Amino acid sequence: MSYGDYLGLDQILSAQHPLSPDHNEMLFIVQHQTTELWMKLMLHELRAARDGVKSDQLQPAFKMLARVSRIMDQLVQAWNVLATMTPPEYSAMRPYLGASSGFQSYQYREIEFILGNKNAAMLRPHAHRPEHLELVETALHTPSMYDEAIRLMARRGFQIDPEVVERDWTQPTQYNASVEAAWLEVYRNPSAHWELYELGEKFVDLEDAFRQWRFRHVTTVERVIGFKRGTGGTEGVSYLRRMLDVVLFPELWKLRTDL
Amino acid sequence: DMSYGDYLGLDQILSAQHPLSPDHNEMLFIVQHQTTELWMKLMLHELRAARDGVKSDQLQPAFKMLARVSRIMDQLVQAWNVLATMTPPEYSAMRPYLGASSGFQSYQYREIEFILGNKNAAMLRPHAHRPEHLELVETALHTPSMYDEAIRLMARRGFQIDPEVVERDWTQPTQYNASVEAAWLEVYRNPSAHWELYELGEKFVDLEDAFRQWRFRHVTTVERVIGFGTEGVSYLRRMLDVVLFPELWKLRTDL
Amino acid sequence: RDMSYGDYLGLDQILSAQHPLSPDHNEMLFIVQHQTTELWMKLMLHELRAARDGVKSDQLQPAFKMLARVSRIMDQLVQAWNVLATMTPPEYSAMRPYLGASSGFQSYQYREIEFILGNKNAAMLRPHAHRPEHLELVETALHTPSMYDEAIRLMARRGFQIDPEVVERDWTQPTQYNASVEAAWLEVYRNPSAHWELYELGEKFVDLEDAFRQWRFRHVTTVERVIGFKRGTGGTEGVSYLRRMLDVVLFPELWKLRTDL
Amino acid sequence: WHGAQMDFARDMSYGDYLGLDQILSAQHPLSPDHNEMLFIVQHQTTELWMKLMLHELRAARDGVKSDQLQPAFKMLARVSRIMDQLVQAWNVLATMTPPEYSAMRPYLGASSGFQSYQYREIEFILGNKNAAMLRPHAHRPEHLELVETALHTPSMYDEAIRLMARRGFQIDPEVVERDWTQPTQYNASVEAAWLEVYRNPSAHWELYELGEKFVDLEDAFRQWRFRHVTTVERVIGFKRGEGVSYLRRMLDVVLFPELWKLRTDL
Ligand code: HEM
Ligand code: HEM
Ligand code: HEM
Ligand code: HEM
Repeated sequence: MSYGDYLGLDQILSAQHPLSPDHNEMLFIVQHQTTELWMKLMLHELRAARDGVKSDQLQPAFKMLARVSRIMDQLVQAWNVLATMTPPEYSAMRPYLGASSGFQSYQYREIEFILGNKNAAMLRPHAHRPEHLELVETALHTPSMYDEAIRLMARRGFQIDPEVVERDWTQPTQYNASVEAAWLEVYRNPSAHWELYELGEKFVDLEDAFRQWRFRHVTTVERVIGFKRGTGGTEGVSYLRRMLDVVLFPELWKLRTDL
Repeated sequence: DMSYGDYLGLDQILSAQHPLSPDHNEMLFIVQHQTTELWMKLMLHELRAARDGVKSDQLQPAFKMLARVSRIMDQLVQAWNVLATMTPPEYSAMRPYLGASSGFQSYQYREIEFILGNKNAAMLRPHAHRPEHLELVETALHTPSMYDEAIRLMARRGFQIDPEVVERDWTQPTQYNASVEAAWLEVYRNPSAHWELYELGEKFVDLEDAFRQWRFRHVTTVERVIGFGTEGVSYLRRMLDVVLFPELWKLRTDL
Repeated sequence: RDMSYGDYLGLDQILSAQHPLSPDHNEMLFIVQHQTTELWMKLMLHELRAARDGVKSDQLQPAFKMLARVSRIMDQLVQAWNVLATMTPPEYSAMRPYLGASSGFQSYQYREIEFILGNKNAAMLRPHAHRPEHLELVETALHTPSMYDEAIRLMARRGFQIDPEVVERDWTQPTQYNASVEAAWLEVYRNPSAHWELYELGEKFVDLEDAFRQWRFRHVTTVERVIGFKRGTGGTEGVSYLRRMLDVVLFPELWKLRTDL
Repeated sequence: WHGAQMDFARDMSYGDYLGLDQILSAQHPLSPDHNEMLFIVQHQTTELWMKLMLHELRAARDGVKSDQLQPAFKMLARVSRIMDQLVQAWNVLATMTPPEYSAMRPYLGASSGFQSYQYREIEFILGNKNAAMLRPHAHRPEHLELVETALHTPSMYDEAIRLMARRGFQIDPEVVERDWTQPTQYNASVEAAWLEVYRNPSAHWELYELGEKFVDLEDAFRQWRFRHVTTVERVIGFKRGEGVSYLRRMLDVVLFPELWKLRTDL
């Protein structure tokens, strides 16, 4: 094998096709593609970590999660590159781009799903692509990594309501008081439940990082296209601002008030 | 209409990952290289336009592109943190399946080396079996580097530059030249009279520095995975002594 | 000069300024995290004041270099939160009883920073009334045209028709949107080659605001992960107060112009 | 303004609590140059972080020696975050150009970083013991005390070797107990033990994670050493002839040698 052959560089390096004649489009493309590639790896690591939670093998899953942390670090910092795109540069390419939409990233949606941000409406963008629909549908129906953590807590003897241990996995993650009581006992007695303590903090980290990514995205988008006002709640910067209110692991955050 | 994945070629880029081993960690090894190569693509794109801005004496937009190149280098130097999470056993399990493919074979990396003036004709060899890469690398070899172009722009601004450095065999390593340093010194000693050149000088130093860091992270991560003169970590260690823009660094002591 | 390392850097003071009040191991982090940030803020003020003087005596190229320095500083300040993020709620709970009413609300350097960036607020002088020396720095800072005010004035000196009422005004009032100022910026961004320094300058400002939003957002996220929606030692609503200050725009016309482009 | 306490005539404020009169009045430029503030602040912030780093390393080492590894891992995680700040910091000082430095140089005198006792305590805790490095601190008996206690105390790595021995690994006794003033050097029995650990990570997860935390620590420290020489070289250049050549030599420091060797023998 050559380097290029083993790495698939014939494909990786022939997928940059600028629609406009503008110098700054290569940036626009490469920034998305690098992100998509890292997401592929994040998905691979998260799914393995979830399998470790499932099988009570937390130590290797912690390692996987740490790797996800360092991947997320790349992704948040990446915005530093796109931030060198200016409004005039983007408006030069704009007319050539068409309706495309990060909304159509099926990898990003599977990440949200794996993190418990379930939404069956988010299947629609993928309906024309039965292979993508399948991936996102199956993830919608699979218990989230947080669902698995709650299940693990109950398999460690914490009295969690059965309706959050087994439920319709296609529904959004909603605060449950028995789950906060369990995390409270963990954080009040860390040396008695060190692994759950550590687990809790790795979830908070993952949420923290993802929040940062959400914020850096909407900030960068705004600095390139603005806050297009009065254009719907469904898309644009208005939508991306609402995405800042997403809570992934609710009782891990609430517990801080109640400690 | 054109979809997100149609525009971004996700069909290609997202099915180009082909692990040879059963090891869970091979995906990392692959995606690390791929994301880096992608970024190198954009870096090339940006450096070539910056070089054109130097040769046309339009430095303002060139500076903006170089600033962008720096942000990409920041990404590339930090990436190493992700690979750092591969432990030797992990890479040990993949290794039997890799075959003696090497980073020597990255033509994009070699073009970056060349545009930066680190010219070396022996380096075309790994690319002989692929006419498209061989062309790109050969052309780059014969093309004056961004440094060469900066030197020539100092000549056109009226600095006395040795004729033999304005026009030269361009397949030749970049080499210390005393008149070039004297021009750079005049620039640094009087920054307000030569602001653009002062700023450009510093962009070069930044770039070389950021490249040194990448050099160092690479060899250190390689060592922490497979452990410690022809080829190997020893080769990577010698790479640390590469000097790209000799007289900008020399000028520090003579200032 | 045969004065030593420590003597030159004042390490006797720097390195005996740590005074943990609780028995908790994690309090040194709480202290050093603030201290390092405050030190970097001093440097930042130092650079922003100079960069502002550059703007106002029309020496933009040095001021650009200085703002690039502020930007490298902001980058440290924003990544710094990764350190504090290693603090857990029980760790913080253990030192909280010993802390009293001290809170970053009473940072005077932070206020100077907001002021120089045009987020003027007279109410913000009171937490400093007990130290007449800080009072005076902050009060003078309130009264001084911001770096953004100086950019607007610069634009007027370059021939852009800016309303006199924003070329000269009561400087203690916070920044408010002005249509003539957006028109000025729009012309610059539509004709970048014809106005490159202004174009570069506008982007410096946006970078600055961007970095500052990041810092504010990392702050409030870190605070929530440590104390949730508990009220702040400073007496404020805590996280909800901090989320509100995320809402403030420093340089309105530079953001608004992106939609009108 | 939002229920915030305004009045601090009686109460302990932020500045009281943090000793900010101490911190914020310790900057005394000697040249009239704009850029000296940077030179000073850069060092001071690194010294501050270095203090916290000692605080956490000492506590981490305590957990190593009481076989309480979990808390130690968390401390070591924090030290890694601190080290990231310290490696990235060089981005700021990189903005200083030779002419800016040259202007303040005449005013500095013989202030060596050799004279940072905190930095020497970190080298020492990490096993880079060198008695000749107490010299710079002889004029300051409390600094000298700190540094020489450190020289005499077993390094964090020594304590890990020691813990492996308490955990049943055959370690040469002449490495479990040792002249702690002596530089750390390669012991085959120690590599043997790490090799057992890495070939069987699931049997020895805690040591496996510990080993990698040492390697992380050393790697980040290497990065700091590289960014240091590089930033120094771009400000004052490389005199061939202490010096930039001293700093180049430092790149050859190895702290945890059998953890690096074991990659080749795995
Ligand atoms: C200047 C460049 C960019 C612009 C103008 C932009 C704009 C937008 C907008 C307006 C949305 C809201 C949905 C919509 O209205 O279609 C969105 C969503 C999204 N974008 Fe970006 N974006 C940019 C860069 C990127 C990059 C580099 C990525 C990397 C993959 C990305 C990934 C996503 C994802 C994954 C979503 C869905 C988020 C959610 O549903 O919460 N975008 N983008
Ligand atoms: C643990 C994983 C890695 C190992 C073990 C490794 C090993 C090596 C070694 C030993 C060399 C020296 C030449 C040779 O003998 O083949 C080399 C060169 C090179 N590697 Fe890596 N490497 C790794 C990761 C990476 C990554 C992620 C990249 C990113 C693209 C990369 C890019 C390169 C390049 C561009 C060269 C040529 C450098 C030059 O000529 O100065 N390597 N690699
Ligand atoms: C995990 C530790 C921290 C906690 C729990 C925390 C909490 C808070 C809270 C609740 C406030 C609101 C005012 C109040 O009610 O007191 C505040 C304000 C503030 N804090 Fe923090 N903080 C932390 C770390 C830091 C650090 C490291 C800095 C660096 C200097 C900092 C700087 C500030 C500033 C400047 C304000 C006033 C901001 C404004 O009024 O817009 N904080 N902090
Ligand atoms: C442009 C600024 C700097 C210059 C020119 C510089 C130069 C040097 C040089 C030449 C040495 C070798 C010993 C000697 O000959 O005195 C040294 C050592 C040292 N410096 Fe730097 N330095 C700079 C910035 C810094 C900063 C910001 C720090 C942060 C604290 C630092 C920390 C140290 C330490 C701890 C040593 C001893 C290293 C060892 O023994 O391995 N230096 N410095």
